[PDB]
Amino acid sequence: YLFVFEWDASEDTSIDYNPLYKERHQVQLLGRGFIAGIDLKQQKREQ
RNA sequence: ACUCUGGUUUCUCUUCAGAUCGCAUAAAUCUUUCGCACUAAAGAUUUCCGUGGAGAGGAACAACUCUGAGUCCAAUUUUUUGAGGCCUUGCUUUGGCAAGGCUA
Repeated sequence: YLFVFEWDASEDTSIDYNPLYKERHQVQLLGRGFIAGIDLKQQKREQ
């Protein structure tokens, strides 16, 4: 109301102190959908 | 149910495309804005990767699939009947016509 080949940590976004946005509560999709590439047994463990 | 067009594939040449021409994303020049410009935004122009529409030429085989075109009802409800004969009046184009009353 009022050369550097790496990327610096000051360029980061989503540094927001919100209880709703840090824990964004991702979906699991009826226990049937899977996130691609991440290991399926590990996804069945972390559900 | 009988016949006549139109093929597919590949190569090359010439035109049009601000259509997500490309369900992906490059490089150069100029101007402006600030930093002090690879770690930066906007505008304009240009170069390369290669594509869709149309037309023309070539040559390898299939010729009529497809796209077209030329080529069983008689019995209510319609097409298997209620059909034909008589009289009066206006005109008779003296053949009969129009209206009404009849018999079947």
